[PDB]
Amino acid sequence: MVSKGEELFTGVVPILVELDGDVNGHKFSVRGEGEGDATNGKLTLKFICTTGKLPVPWPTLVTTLVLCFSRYPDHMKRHDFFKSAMPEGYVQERTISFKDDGTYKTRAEVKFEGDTLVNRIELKGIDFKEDGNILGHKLEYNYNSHNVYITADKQKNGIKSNFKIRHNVEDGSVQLADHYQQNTPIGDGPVLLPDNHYLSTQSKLSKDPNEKRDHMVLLEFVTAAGITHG
Repeated sequence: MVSKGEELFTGVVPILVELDGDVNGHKFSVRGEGEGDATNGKLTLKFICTTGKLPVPWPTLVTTLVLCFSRYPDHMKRHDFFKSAMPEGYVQERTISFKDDGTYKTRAEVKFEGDTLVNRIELKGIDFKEDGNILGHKLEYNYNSHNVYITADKQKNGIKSNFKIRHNVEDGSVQLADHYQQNTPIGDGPVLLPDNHYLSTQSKLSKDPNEKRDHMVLLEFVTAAGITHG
């Protein structure tokens, strides 16, 4: 182990996710539960919309709804910022610009509460078009595999990332979601600032046949790569 935080991820860890959202004034909430295992890079989560119908497509919230569960290979352990911030945790902030449509602004705290890894999120969505791909629910219930590049932010004592997500549209087009991300430690403790690398992601979206509430079952594998050795 090369951080104190890394010791908290040697096994399966239960997860709680809480989002409070407002998109074009439509207020909604989501809660998720499941578990993460950073030893194999695997997350399993089930999310419900606690307020009724989700006013945005579930795929648009996948990135917002725990990168501490990324599998960092043995040779890359000194580049794992996310676990190094634990248990105090980190703030994850994004701007998500939907091409030709509105913007999500997010702020999340990811930290241990008890033995649970908690991701608690506020989301504000602005300038969405009523007849767009988002408020119109024109996005396919699926999710493309993606590489996300991680850089150190020495000033903020954390990391930053920009990346584009490609959401398939029912009419065969693609809706781009341009992500700008920064992560900053909550705690005063020392953290690992990484060399340039990327995270390889794969997300499978499904439904619980016994679940009548508006919901998303998520299986996510995230693996770090891109460092030649060390």
